[PDB]
Amino acid sequence: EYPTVSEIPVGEVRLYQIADGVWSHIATQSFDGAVYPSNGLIVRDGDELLLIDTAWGAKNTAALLAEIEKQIGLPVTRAVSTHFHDDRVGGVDVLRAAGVATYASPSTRRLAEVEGNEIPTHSLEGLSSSGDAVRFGPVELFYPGAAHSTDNLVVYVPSASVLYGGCAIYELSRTSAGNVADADLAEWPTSIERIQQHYPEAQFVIPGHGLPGGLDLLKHTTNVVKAHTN
Ligand SMILES: O=c1cc(CP(=O)(O)O)c2c(F)cc(F)cc2o1
Ligand SMILES: [Zn+2]
Ligand SMILES: [Zn+2]
Ligand SMILES: [Zn+2]
Repeated sequence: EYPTVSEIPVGEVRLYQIADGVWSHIATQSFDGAVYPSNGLIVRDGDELLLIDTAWGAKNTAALLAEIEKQIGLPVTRAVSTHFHDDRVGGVDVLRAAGVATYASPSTRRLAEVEGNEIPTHSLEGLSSSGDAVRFGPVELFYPGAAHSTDNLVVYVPSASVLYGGCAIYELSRTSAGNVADADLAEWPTSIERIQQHYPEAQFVIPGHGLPGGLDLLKHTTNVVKAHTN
């Protein structure tokens, strides 16, 4: 019942209710003749919504906003990008044009600027050191340390026991690392262990791409990263 690539054309977005007041958004993007799905998160905050990550591009992100307005009907007042790559910040300009306040760590903002990517407007404080956590509306933001990228953040929704790992956490069906050009392979398993230590009660774990599961997605990602290292 989780949407797959065969069921979403590039340009369209699906929403999937994970728990009360928590959704993932699913879009697709083409790259080198392959089509990949990509996840982000939506968290209700009273009568408004917190968005986690763009839908990987301007067109997808415009469709994401339209699908949120149609299905949920609450305003997206803030958005957090969890690292500087295009599947997390691609579409920030669309969000900003729609009146969404876009946020990222100062680390992410700097890496986005170096990359020539779109740059979230606001800077998130309190996330500079591995193990740092801050409350942000209905979620906790956690910097586990370098993994998929040096700046990657994860997001926890305490009310729903939902852990969003972003691209630092792989789905079970992904058995090879793939693209790790900006990764810290040496630190990635240590950063995953910080996530496991901080969120042992998580019931749902959402990877950056593909199917949700439980906490065994953390050990899975460590296994894949260590195999790639060797
Ligand atoms: O599932 C993915 C998703 C992405 C984006 P990211 O690496 O930031 O998650 C991706 C990519 F951009 C290039 C590639 F060659 C493979 C990829 O595989
Ligand atoms: Zn990335
Ligand atoms: Zn990704
Ligand atoms: Zn595995």
